[PDB]
Amino acid sequence: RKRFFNDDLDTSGSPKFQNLTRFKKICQLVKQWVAETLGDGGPHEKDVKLFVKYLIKLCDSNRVHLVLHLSNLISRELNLCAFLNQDHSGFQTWERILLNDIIPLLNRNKHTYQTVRKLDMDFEV
Amino acid sequence: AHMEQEERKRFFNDDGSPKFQNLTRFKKICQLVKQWVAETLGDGGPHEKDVKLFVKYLIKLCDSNRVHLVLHLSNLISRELNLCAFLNQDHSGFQTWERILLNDIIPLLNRQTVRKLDMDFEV
Amino acid sequence: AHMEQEERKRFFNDDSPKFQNLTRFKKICQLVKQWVAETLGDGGPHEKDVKLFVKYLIKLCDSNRVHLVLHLSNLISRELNLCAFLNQDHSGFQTWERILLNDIIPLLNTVRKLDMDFEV
Amino acid sequence: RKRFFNDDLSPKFQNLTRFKKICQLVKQWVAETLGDGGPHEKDVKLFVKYLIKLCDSNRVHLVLHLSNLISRELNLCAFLNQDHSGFQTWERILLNDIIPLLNRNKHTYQTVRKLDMDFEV
Repeated sequence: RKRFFNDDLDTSGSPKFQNLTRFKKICQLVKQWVAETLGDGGPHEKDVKLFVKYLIKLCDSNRVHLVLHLSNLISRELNLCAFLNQDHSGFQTWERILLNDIIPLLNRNKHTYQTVRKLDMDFEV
Repeated sequence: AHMEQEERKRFFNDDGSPKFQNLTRFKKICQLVKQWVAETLGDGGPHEKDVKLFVKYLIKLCDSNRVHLVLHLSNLISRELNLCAFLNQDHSGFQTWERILLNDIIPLLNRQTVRKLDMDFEV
Repeated sequence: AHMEQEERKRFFNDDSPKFQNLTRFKKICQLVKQWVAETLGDGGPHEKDVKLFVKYLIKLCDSNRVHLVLHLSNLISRELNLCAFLNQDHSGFQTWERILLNDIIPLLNTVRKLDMDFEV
Repeated sequence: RKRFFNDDLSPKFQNLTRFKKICQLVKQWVAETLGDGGPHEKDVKLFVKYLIKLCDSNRVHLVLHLSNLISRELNLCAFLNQDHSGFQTWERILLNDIIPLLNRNKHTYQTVRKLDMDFEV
């Protein structure tokens, strides 16, 4: 399985992905990745890991809404099952990755701190 | 503390793909949610009874293995808020809708799939 | 979209700085504390009541009484610890929390200092 | 001027973990330095670094409590001696070094969305 992304472009304003800063260009690249790997049965494990690292930078820079948009972008592209070939069940494989590697990052960071106040108090007593 | 009468704007009525407001076509559900957000930002936010109805519908989508539809509606609401940010408008309604998005809607996304079963028929 | 009539609980009346005909800050603090504690169980306070309270906090700011806003801020914050500790009222917590973090705390960013200068 | 804190060591402060002990230490610090004209600037810097750890661990409400604790202790001007105007000096520190940390981190992201869009066009 070939690599679609270059690991050396990202360090390991909005964070860069694969040397791109414009969000529409990032989205366009992600669209290509999904579309070209469905026919191989899904993406390379390392490209997923590299993309997750970018998504986590988004989460930690108060840009969860950009993770949300990219997630739905990938999700909607998987509606193309009647148009694109898939070997090794690429559509199922991408949907697993979406549900297991990507979507769970939407709740990595909380935006309410009731559990934090509780944890500190439980540790205080 | 005392009781007061007031008139308030409501977008929804108190009374397989679950329906929302007696709508079956998801594109019609989407256009209805879009105008709900766009028209209530200027009010300072939506009516809590309308949010509760909408959240109940999202939970049904989750329970029906349609998380991808919740994801789409989540992003639909989010991009309506980008109109506020860009034009530097409606800060009160933005903040209320933002809290709904981040605390009431998005947590459902992490609370087999319906497409997967169709995907397995590979032709 | 349509108009509906309802009954809603209001904690304040629409008619140094006074709040709700109160001059003693201890009685103002007592009142705010009751307001948070009672409305937490409702899912949050009435936006008209928040507006009245915020304009009062503005008057404190505009009169160099930032330290009173800071005190009321923490008072509200510690009411929310009761929710956290007893894991209750999650809706009213989140609404009050947003008010604290977005409507109140931003106001914070020497009426005593003038009196401090008289050292005896 | 003497150092009240030890540079060599929820986030911990000065090897303390329970929040009431941290509050107790801060209360002592304020109270014992008022008579010196205010704290040592390096102790302020070390305390600021602890407050920033609180802010970045979603504990601004603990920054809020400590801020109000220091603020309220400055009401003690009729009871404690001060040289170099220690009460004024602490109040400046409160208003300039401590309280502005309460708004270091935003909890609404309208400006983030605007920034990204303005960068996009």
